[PDB]
Formats: sequence, structure tokens, C-alpha cells
Amino acid sequence: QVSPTRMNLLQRRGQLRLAQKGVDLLKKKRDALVAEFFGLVREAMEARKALDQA
Amino acid sequence: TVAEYLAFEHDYHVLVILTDMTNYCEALREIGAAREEIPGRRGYPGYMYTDLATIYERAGVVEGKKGSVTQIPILSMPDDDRTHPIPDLTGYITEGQIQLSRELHRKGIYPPIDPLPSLS
Amino acid sequence: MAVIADPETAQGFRLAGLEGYGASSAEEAQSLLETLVERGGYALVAVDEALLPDPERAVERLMRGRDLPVLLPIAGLKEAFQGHDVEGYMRELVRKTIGFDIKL
Repeated sequence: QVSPTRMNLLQRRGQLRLAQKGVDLLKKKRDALVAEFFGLVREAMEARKALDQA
Repeated sequence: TVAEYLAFEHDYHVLVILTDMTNYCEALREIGAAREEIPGRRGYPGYMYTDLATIYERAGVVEGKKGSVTQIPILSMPDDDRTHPIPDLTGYITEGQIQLSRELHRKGIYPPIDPLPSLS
Repeated sequence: MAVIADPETAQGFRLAGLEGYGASSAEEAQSLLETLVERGGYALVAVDEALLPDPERAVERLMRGRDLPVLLPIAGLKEAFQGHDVEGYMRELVRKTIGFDIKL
């Protein structure tokens, strides 16, 4: 734990605020990786089909 | 009193071990709460800085004489912090502390002195 | 570059130059795959579709060393005269990825 004063209450509010921003930051990162995953999946099935024809 | 006598009138090299000053501050909290007196932090009175100062600052060496007083107070930090008024005001009067760590003693290290929160 | 695909049609892959092995038994093919991931056969192993759906799990068990030997499900020839089911293969790849039956 931490010995509670009025300083540590604001330090833990600051740590909570940083984690609440970090959750939304990593959700934006996951959205960019979803966009690139649906980018690559059609290229992978296209190359797979060309491999099938050859 | 005996430390100042044996160091500054008979030229010894007195080392004082002041065991567990948290009991002294508990006794001051008792006698300050029985007098209806202005608290400081966590119920300890106003003059606790002055009384811990007039215990601690009766040490050192003097000019032109031979003796020396070396004080090692021992502190039982209540919730092992540096925010309780007893280790806090103790660290304010004194010159440096040596702080023990609960992590290193669980790891089995003796003396478990972490050097980051300690200084001289 | 090595293959474990067919008993005889792996000779066409040898005729491409790239080396390989064929056993038509699953465990000796996987054992030559084991000495092929110990003695790394130049970073590519192409494994038959309708003999091993997932070749990679036993190989990452018996070698947690890195994925320099790449493992692909390469198509069997006979099923290649049917139809690849490209759609269903990408369905199972996406469900192996995130679990969801979501369809791109």
C-alpha cells in the first residue's frame, strides 16, 4: 500500500487518469491492426488461389 | 546526561544506542493528550519536534576538546513508511538515516539495508 | 527448402531442385520433420493438406526455437483436382487467429 496523504490521493488520481487514457490508446492501436489484418487477408487468399492455379 | 559527561569532561568516545524512540513518542502522545493540547499529525502534540530535537541535538564533537558522542537511535516505523510523524520528524532533526527493507529480509539478506532511501 | 507431401509426386519437387522427403506414414514424416527442424533444411517445409491440418503445434512443442523453419499446409494433388475451398481455409485461419466466425 501507500500511506495516505493528500499528495498520494492526487498521485493516484493521476495514475488512474493515465491508465484511462492508455486503454483508449491501445483500442486505437488495435483498430489500426484490425485494418491491416483485413488488408492482408484478401492478399493472402489471392496468392493462395494463384498458388492453386499454378 | 551521562553521555555528555563522559564525553566532554573525561574524554571518552561514547556511542549511545537509543532503543525504539517510538515508545518515547508514544509516552509524549499520552502526556500531551492528558493535557488537552493541540495535536500535530496523527494525534502527536505540537512540541514533539522540540523534544525529539532536544534529545537528538545533544550529540557531536566540540572544539578544542577530545570527546565524541555518536547517536544511533532505533526507529520502529509504524506502517513502514517515511510519512508517520515519528520517523518523519526523526529524519528532519537527524543527519541521515539507515533504512531497512521488508523485501530483502524476505529474500533472506542480512543486513537488509536498501541504499536508495538511506543517506548520511 | 524441403517438402513432406506425397509418396511419389514429391519427386517433382525434387525435380524442381528443392529437396524433401516422403513417407506416407504420419509419424516417420514427422520424425524426418524433427530431424529437419534440428538440422534446419533451409527455412521452408511444405506439408500435405489432407495428411496434416496443423503441422505447427508438435513442431513448436519439440522446438521452441524460432520460426526460421516455416511450415505451410501445401495442397495435396488429388484434392487439388476438386477445388481448394479458399473461403473455408481462410475461415479456419481467421478462427485460428481470433476465434470469431467473422468473414472477410
